[PDB]
Amino acid sequence: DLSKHPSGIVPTLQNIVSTVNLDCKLDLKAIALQARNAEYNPKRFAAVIMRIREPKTTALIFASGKMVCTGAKSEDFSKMAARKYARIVQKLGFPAKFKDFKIQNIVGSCDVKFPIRLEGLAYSHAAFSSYEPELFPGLIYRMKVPKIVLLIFVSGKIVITGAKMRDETYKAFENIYPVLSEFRKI
DNA sequence: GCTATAAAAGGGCA
DNA sequence: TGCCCTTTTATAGC
Repeated sequence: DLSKHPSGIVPTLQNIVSTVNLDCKLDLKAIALQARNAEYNPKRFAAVIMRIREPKTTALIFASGKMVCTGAKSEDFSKMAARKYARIVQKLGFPAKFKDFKIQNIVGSCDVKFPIRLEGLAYSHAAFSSYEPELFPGLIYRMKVPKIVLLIFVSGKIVITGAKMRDETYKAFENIYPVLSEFRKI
């Protein structure tokens, strides 16, 4: 679909983090006792860690009724999964609602299929680049428009994070594509 | 398994 | 007051 993706490449979404407000105070101890699919070491982290198989995700349930859903491959799957946790808490006897569901971060990745001269890229876009190969092999490109972070590897493989809307993921990628080509490694 | 990246939630502690 | 922690995921190196 070249009209939307002129590069002819569409980043595949890998992880969605969403949050929602169950709207009631929760008893984390009771929940970890009753819950089966739930983990809870208050000493290590203040939340019950619960997981479901479909959509395969992990939820962090807090005493406040606030919740973080993680691991889904799309926004709808993220909402669905958050909804499943809500019913699990409702059925544990808590009046869980579903308030202010919000997608907080979308992670995508794609492959341009040509290698990149990272040091060159880093040198010419130094105001956005951060590249210490001896520490981490990818170059961190913090794009300003949209405010997105791309991890660029010499392999031609790229990771795009920090999006709240999938179109930001798509645009950051289309924005970086002519740049990747400019620094293709021959 | 562990360098790095985004993001949310909240308890502890300096 | 504010950071670290915990969780997820692609990527690639030690």
